[PDB]
Amino acid sequence: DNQDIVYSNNTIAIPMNFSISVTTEVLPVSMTKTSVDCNMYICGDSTEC
Amino acid sequence: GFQPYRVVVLSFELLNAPATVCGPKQSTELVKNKCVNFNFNGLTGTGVL
Ligand SMILES: *[C@@H]1O[C@H](CO)[C@@H](O)[C@H](O)[C@H]1NC(C)=O
Repeated sequence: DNQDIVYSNNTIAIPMNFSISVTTEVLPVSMTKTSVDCNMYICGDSTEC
Repeated sequence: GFQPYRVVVLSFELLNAPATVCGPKQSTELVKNKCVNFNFNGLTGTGVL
């Protein structure tokens, strides 16, 4: 959204009140650990392979 | 190379339909809840029934 602000060389804006805000920020940390068996995937119940 | 020959051509399908023609294999009383190497009309493999 536009704001069309103007420049004044002898005027300053100063706040007259304040507020306290609480914000949320979520970050991932870890992931699932997985073990893989080489046989029972490529093979299984098969001694020939 | 000019004497008559008798030719017989046999066509069959394997392991994808109910079967009615098998070879001379003697059957075995089945057991359950144990992993054994089975044979069901030519379908081998080891597993729990
Ligand atoms: C600042 O904001 C609070 C909360 O709305 C209000 O009660 C208070 O009067 C304000 N103070 C001034 C100086 O405007």
